[PDB]
Amino acid sequence: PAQDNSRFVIRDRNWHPKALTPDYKTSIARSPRQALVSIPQSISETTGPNFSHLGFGAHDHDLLLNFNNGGLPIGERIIVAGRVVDQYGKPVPNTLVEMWQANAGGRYRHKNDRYLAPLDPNFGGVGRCLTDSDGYYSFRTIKPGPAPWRNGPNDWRPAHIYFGISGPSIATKLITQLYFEGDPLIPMCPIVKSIANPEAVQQLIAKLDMNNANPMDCLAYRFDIVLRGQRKTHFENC
Amino acid sequence: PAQDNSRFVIRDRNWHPKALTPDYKTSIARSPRQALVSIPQSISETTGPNFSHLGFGAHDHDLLLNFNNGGLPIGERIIVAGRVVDQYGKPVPNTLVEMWQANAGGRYRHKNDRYLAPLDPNFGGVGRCLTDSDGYYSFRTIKPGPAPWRNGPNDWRPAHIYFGISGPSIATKLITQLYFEGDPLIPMCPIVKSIANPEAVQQLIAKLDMNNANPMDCLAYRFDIVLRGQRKTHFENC
Amino acid sequence: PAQDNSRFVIRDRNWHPKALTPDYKTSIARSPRQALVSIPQSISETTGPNFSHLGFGAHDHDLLLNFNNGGLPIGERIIVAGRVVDQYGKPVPNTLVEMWQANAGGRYRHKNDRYLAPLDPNFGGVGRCLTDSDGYYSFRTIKPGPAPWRNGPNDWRPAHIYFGISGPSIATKLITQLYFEGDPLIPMCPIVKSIANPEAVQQLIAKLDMNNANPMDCLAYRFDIVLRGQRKTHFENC
Amino acid sequence: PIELLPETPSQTAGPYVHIGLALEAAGNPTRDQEIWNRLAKPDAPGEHILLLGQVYDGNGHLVRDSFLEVWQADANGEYQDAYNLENAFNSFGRTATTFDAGEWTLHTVKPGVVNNAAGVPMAPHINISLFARGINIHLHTRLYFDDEAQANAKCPVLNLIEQPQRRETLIAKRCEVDGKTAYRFDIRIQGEGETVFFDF
Amino acid sequence: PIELLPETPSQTAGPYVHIGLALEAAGNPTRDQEIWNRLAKPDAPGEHILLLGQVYDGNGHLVRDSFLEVWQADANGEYQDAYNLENAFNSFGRTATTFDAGEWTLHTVKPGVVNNAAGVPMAPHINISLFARGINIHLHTRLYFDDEAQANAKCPVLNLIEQPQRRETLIAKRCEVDGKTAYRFDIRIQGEGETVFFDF
Amino acid sequence: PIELLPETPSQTAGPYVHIGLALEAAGNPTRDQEIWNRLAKPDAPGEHILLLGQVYDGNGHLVRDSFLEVWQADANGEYQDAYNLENAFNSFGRTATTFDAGEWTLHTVKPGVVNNAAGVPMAPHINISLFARGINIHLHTRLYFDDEAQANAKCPVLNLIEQPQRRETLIAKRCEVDGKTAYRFDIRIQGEGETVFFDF
Amino acid sequence: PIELLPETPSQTAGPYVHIGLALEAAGNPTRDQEIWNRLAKPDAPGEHILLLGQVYDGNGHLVRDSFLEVWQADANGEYQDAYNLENAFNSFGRTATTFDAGEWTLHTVKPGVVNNAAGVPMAPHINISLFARGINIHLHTRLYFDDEAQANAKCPVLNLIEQPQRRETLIAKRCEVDGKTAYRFDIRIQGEGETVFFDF
Ligand SMILES: [Fe+3]
Ligand SMILES: [Fe+3]
Ligand SMILES: [Fe+3]
Ligand SMILES: [Fe+3]
Repeated sequence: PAQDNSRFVIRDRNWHPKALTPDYKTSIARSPRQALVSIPQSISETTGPNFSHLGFGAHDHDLLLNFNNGGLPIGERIIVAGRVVDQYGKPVPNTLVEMWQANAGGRYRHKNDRYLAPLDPNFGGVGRCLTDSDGYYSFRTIKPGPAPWRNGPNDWRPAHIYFGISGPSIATKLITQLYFEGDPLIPMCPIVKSIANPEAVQQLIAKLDMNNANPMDCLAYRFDIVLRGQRKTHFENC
Repeated sequence: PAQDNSRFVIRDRNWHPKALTPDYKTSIARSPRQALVSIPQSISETTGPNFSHLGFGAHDHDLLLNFNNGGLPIGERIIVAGRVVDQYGKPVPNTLVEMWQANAGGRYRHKNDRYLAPLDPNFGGVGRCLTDSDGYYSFRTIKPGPAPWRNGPNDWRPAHIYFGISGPSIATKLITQLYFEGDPLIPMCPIVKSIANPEAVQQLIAKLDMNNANPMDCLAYRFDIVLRGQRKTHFENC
Repeated sequence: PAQDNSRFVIRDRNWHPKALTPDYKTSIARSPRQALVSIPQSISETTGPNFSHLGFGAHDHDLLLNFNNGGLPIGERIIVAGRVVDQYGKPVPNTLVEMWQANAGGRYRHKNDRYLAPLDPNFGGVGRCLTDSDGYYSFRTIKPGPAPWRNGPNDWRPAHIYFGISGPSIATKLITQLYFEGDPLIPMCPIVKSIANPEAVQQLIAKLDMNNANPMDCLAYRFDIVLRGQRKTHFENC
Repeated sequence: PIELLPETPSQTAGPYVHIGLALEAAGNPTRDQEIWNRLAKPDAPGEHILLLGQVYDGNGHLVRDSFLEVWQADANGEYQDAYNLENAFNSFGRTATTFDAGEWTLHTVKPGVVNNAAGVPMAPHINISLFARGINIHLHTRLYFDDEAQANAKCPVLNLIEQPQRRETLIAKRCEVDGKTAYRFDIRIQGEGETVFFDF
Repeated sequence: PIELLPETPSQTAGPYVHIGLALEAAGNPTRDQEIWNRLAKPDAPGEHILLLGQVYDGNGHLVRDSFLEVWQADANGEYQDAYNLENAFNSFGRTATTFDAGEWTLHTVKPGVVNNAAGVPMAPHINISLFARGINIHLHTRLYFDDEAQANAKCPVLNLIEQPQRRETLIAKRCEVDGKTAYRFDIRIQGEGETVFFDF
Repeated sequence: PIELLPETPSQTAGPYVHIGLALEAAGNPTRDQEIWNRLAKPDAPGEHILLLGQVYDGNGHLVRDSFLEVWQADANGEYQDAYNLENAFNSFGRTATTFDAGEWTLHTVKPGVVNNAAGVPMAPHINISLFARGINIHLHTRLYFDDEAQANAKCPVLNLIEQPQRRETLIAKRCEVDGKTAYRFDIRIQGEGETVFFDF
Repeated sequence: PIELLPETPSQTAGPYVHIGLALEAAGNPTRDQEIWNRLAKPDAPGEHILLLGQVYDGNGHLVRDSFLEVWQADANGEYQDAYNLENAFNSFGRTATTFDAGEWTLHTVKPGVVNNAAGVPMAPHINISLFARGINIHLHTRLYFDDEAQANAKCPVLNLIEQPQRRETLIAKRCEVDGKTAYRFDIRIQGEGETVFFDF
């Protein structure tokens, strides 16, 4: 079974977005008004699932082929790749990275999305993989289009891909969103701006990565992820 | 008896910390949600107790001797001295200055503090004095240690000494906290950061004062206090 | 037995303090007036003791427990940790790190220290350990207080911990002093100022390391040590 | 504009305020002379009364670590500022909430009427400053008396509170403790029935 | 001070979280292996229980797009990190509230007692992380059991919640659903009866 | 040019060096295992000798708080680096000056000849590093033996000292202490008869 | 840290110091009242003594342009600060070495014992400040008496001089000059027998 042998650097909750960020309107009623209660790390918090033996399908990481209904999806072919490390710079190998997104037109394949831009019959918008033994992941996909949404009267998400990362424990688990280098919608978005520190926002912007592109085929973006630093216990109960 | 013969400069409640500063978690439920009601100064507000006839013990200002149980307290011997003036620069003589603090290890001599760092059998942590005829006060003590506290999961107060100052009226009375020059915990503290203006924070930082040290004996820190400006009434009721 | 198989980068004796630094008064009569004589590295200089087979007691690195006379020492509980590397950035594993210091009040447990600040019956002030296989060391202790000394008429050492590090050879062995981030005594000290280059002084200042703290328990400081660069011999005797 | 020296900024009195200002309550030995909660010696002029109350946070929970300072006129409407433990009456006092029950008490006399700066009588009142963990700058309020309805209705300070319903938060309720005349003055820092707090 | 690489900042999981993380709940086609809400197969040792709940916003309205992740000990108080769909028990699972099914469910066993880092027993609990549109960083809570009153009263984690009335928000209510043992654990994100959320 | 990481700068070992490195001398209890001044067990190979000396400042006064580290070949010209209190011989040791008489002692064997890097034999020597209050970076020297005149005259290290008169400062004087073979090696830090100190 | 106004920096008194401060010694006309070398008139209580000395540079050569100021207790161990030429005793005086008269003289009484700030008796002493061309800031010393060996050995100031052989530099030598009690106190600014100088 799992053991309590490590501690995770405490989160900076002014680096993360705060709960109440009223320009993102849905946060107003979905933010706790009482303070979080701090608790010490125990085996409950410092362990978590390892997904080494989850069974992945051949195309689970390849959104150009994993919703194949007779053709390729329309839109900008891209690789999205990066490394997962902790705050001490240590790679996080064999960790679960899940992602989801809209199609090239900003339309999601979910019944609740009634945006008039059409669905793509060959695009589903869901991927997963494990990081390799050196902490690297890679997906192939279509660059998603900006998505309008009912926040302010003319609000549009920048092009974005949702990411979920498990890491070594439930204390490291994170959901975040990737944005794309240069997107002029980034500075305007109330969800991006839930993050108060502009340097933190920059950490979510994937960079064009020509080095990793396939010529005459697909471009590439690089998105590195940093999870909470993990250290050994020291001088406890003594 | 007391008479109404002066007015006090209105407080800048953006220089002081605001009531609701949620990173200091206990402030969330202990902050009024309604606006303060402004009222004009009357004899009720412009008078207050004077403590010239309070009987002080010989060691009331000397924390190295006022909890003597067979030896001296362990820790950094320091004088803490300064001047109390009002905002016009006028000294505030014969005014009550009270102070209290943890010991060298950040442990308070209070039934509700169960921090594992030991109490010091020769340290109590309370002092009082009156300013002299020129506005100066002096205490001798041990430099307190940082104190961990149950706010965020790894929060530590900088070394600090609580101060209470009476001044000429109940309108001038103040409680504050003194911090020490250079302490790297100061920028991190959510109680310090309840003060929004960085220049106001600087006003709480005592400076090392070698000029006031006793060689081979004790160091010294200087902490000056500014109370609300006092002026005569003018052109009232006419 | 030991063999001569490496060379060590020559010391910069303008980065180190010079011998004659007269503001540190005791240096005046204890500094050679003749030039040092340079000699080439031989087996005598490029070898030295390794301490992997020295027997360490359980608490040798833990000054909170290694002088236990019925309780814990009074003062600021801290971890002091860091890495020993050489000038090429290579970790120095299995190397001897020794440290010693005054107590929380700047009093040394030495027959020749008659400073009036009391000894702490549960504090000795000596630690030792070996770096681990990755070059890291760790001690637990009390933050020492400033110590007055008979140099100028009002001289006070900043809070400091003495360090001795063996390294791979007698050519690498070093004694130094660790100081603490922000201490306003550092710029004033004639021993600190024996080092002429301000950037060299900065290399002796340990940084507050919240990431390594034990919440509700102890703070932490990080102090990294750089020993002379070690390289293989090349093109000698030919 | 003219900018004076800035005032030293306030900070919370913290959960250990009693070490410095309420020594017995901290669990600690007292000094010969302490500033505390008995403003009136038995033969001070006027009507001897007990004041007591509890302090509530925005969740309706007791604030068990409150510290309160009070300032009031004597029975003759005089502010006695020359603080002295030998005085028949001191206009100043201190109290704190018990950690178990969260209740503070003060032993005093009913204050006489004093005029505001325009010469208009104020209803009998006791000026209160509230300090605690979580309170970054102390809260000023006033305790008035429910058996002074006529005076209360004319008080130029109470009448600066725009809403009658909020004026009610400052009116202490006459009761009896151990058979003796008392007034209860509960403070609600936040939310339903929030006590009026003043700036001046 | 020592400053490490900053953690990647959180963002909301958004209204379409189920397409990535709850495919069946999204009404979309599933892959061969999915991480879902059945932690225990019938053969798992321990007491088989159904957990269920609804999630409410600050206006008391149902949150119909929630995504929950859970982490719990097996019936012997051991965390099982080797996730495999072949296992009779997994310590980890996922569930969701949707427009069609506003009440999430989990099929599991009651967790055994686990000690904290100081060796003090914690009451049986399930660790929960809550994600949704409007939630910028996930909310951590614990589900405890109303039939473990003695253990709950002594839990070193519950006892870090200063107010007893807030501890009650973490206690699931035992019921029976189609003859099977169940517990309801509703979460109130904001306002009256607000569920305790943790930082660690 | 290529600039590596700078070395950590030296500081004086201070007057209380013995707290950390010479525990008995500080007046303090020792640990089970200490690195000290008896390099050779009685049955170590070679000629057993006592080394002793006093250390003088530039005014000719004793340095009573010296601390010395030594490194020498065994009798067979081998450097024994695997430090162990159970070893018949350790190539490393430590000593300190007595505060009263200012005299240090070392119990060892006469070291065998070792070659320099060019293969030229060096005369028998013990490498010394001197630390004290007032010494900002330790002083390196060598102790050679007055009954090795022929070897000394050919030593490639001694011959790097330009002046014969200065070479004499490194030659320890054979004597007898308690009837046993000894060599005295006094160090003069500064001025008349100043001991040669090395850089390498 | 707190930084006060800096002190005005010292400069050498220069070769012509006597024209400002030792007019008779400069061979220049004097004013009606001069501060000079007769601290005691014949009528002063205590033991009347002649003090004399020469001042040497680091090459052992006479300093023939020195200016000295002295400050001492009266025979009862009291410092007399009310300087007046009418007094039988003044605690302050001045003397000089010149080209014509290379040996300064003082006419005074032996000072009584004065306690230090901790109440410990200091041996009888005269405080001296030495100024000259080549001296950028004046040198402070003390003249003690060779016939006070017992007191000298216990003086808390002499005992701050770490080396006993340096204490001897502050001890004046009793002699007889024309049948009168005298003491010689030579000062060596630099090198062999260098006089102890103080900072305070
Ligand atoms: Fe505090
Ligand atoms: Fe979206
Ligand atoms: Fe020291
Ligand atoms: Fe001139």
